[PDB]
Amino acid sequence: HMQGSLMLDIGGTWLTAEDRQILRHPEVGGLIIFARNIEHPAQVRELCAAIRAIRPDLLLAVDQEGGRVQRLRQGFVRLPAMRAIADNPNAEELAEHCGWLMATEVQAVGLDLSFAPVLDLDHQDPERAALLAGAFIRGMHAAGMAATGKHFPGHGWAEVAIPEDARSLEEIRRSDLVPFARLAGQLDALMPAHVIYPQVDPQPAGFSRRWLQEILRGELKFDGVIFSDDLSMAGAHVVGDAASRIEAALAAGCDMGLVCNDRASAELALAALQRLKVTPPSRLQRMRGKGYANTDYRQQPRWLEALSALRAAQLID
Ligand SMILES: [Zn+2]
Repeated sequence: HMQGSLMLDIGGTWLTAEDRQILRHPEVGGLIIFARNIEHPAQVRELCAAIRAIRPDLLLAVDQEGGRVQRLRQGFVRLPAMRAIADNPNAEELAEHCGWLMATEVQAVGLDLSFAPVLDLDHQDPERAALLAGAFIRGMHAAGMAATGKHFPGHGWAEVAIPEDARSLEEIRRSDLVPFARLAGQLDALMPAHVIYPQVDPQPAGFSRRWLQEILRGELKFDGVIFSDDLSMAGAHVVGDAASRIEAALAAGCDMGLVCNDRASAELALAALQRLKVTPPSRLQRMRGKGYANTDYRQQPRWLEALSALRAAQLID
């Protein structure tokens, strides 16, 4: 009866028979790719095509995670870092161009969305930081891509258990919350922090009805997609299982559970969704990219004009 979906990953650069089978379950709604799955844009495009032949409705995401190493031969477009963009007189335009460039290439290789490091708002003048991230978001949207931020509500220092942050809500409100409050009406999706704020709630933000429903949906009026944090944590030696955690995440109001780097865990989370007979959240297809896969994107005028602006500003070449 209830609503939810799973986002998972694969181990390699091409699909296994096991991947093909698990992709057919309708409770699987997403796939994310990482460096280990990427050889070059051409192989990424062909991989996305193979997945869409199984499931045209999958949301396909690439995690950029602060640069993916060595896209040297026919690689992905190299974009300036946001700190370099900020120190220009036309930083807002340049951030727009960067978001449009990244989103245009990502969808040209058949993906729906990118998890971009500039939209990690708590691991980055903060009002100017919000302004430049908003401009990056306009570029992404102009290319037809939905924009994901993290980590709500914010915690960018250190902790091997799960971090706890002892600040009041009014102290969080006047600090880490401010980027989110400002981009909430512009972001299409958010990922929560793997942090407990005991002054506010005893559960991590990603399993807290109070963080997700009362502060985020209520106070911040956010109506986009809530991704869970990583419900597998493969290698961290946690106890509990991806199956109990995805139940906990959907209970709190997550739309889609992420189970990365642990196929065993993804299968347990999937069995959990099957028993629930979940159907996809009505929100979910907001993340579908309006762009399309193609190979001529680098010869288009808007692409060459975006690069010319970056170059005039001294940022590339
Ligand atoms: Zn963060």
